[PDB]
Amino acid sequence: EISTHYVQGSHSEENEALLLGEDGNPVQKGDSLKVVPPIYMPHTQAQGATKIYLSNRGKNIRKPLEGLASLLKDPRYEFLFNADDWSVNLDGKTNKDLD
Amino acid sequence: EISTHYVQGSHSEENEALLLGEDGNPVQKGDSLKVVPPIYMPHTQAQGATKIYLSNRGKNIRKPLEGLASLLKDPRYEFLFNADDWSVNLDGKTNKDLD
Amino acid sequence: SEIDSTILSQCGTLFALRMNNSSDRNHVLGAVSDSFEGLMGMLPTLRTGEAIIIGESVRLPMRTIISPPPFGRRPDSLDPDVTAKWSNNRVQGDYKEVL
Repeated sequence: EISTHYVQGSHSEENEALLLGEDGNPVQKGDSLKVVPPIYMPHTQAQGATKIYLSNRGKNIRKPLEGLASLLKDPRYEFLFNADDWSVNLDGKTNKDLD
Repeated sequence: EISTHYVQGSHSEENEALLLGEDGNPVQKGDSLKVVPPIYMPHTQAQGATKIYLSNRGKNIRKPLEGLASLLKDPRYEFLFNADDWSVNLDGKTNKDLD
Repeated sequence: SEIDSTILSQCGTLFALRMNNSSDRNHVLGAVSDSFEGLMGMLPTLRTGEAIIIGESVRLPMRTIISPPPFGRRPDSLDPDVTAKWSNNRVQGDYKEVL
């Protein structure tokens, strides 16, 4: 919903236009376990420079997603989102089960 | 209400833009006696790929249909939806009648 | 006292067993058309099994003793016996099957 595609028309995930640093590496590639979101180049496809177009697939749920992120970073909801042994990894595997 | 026509403007059932596999067969054709829904190609009419437009005949009853689908698979409604000798098959034929 | 008054008033015959609270007795008295003060004053002091048949199916309101059913034919809901189940020694469980 926020990241921009490097090529207009299509919004393929392999054409992510992340703002790269001076050394070459991206400034903020983003993290999944951490709730920090990645940084993206500004949406401006004018003449002179390369044409970068915004995401063409996002819905209108930016506000609920921000609320969910705020809840995820809240230490008062650990009993739901950061359970002791029933934490879910990125691939969907927990230490224990419901039994 | 979900499956999209392969061509915009017309919503013919024979133009179902389903998601096909590498071999050529669709990923999920869908079943009637089973409650699995068919898989469809994502709605996208941008450049590069074909123009995919969702069907315009769909009503606003997605939630009641989802509820009915959930009820159909509930084993607590066998007496209603899955009577032993009064189960209606696809073409509307019953083994026995109300007599 | 919860049954609709109009529905109860049209019942042909009443079988008034022992009744404890006063609201139900008042409702029954208000939903009967053949009232004898002596008979209706004995409601809260009826033995286990007695009845007071009132209505158009008898010659007179009359205090009867309903004939007991033959032995071995007695209504009984097979609800769990809490004391018997809880008195048993505990055994190692297996909740994988339950899950």
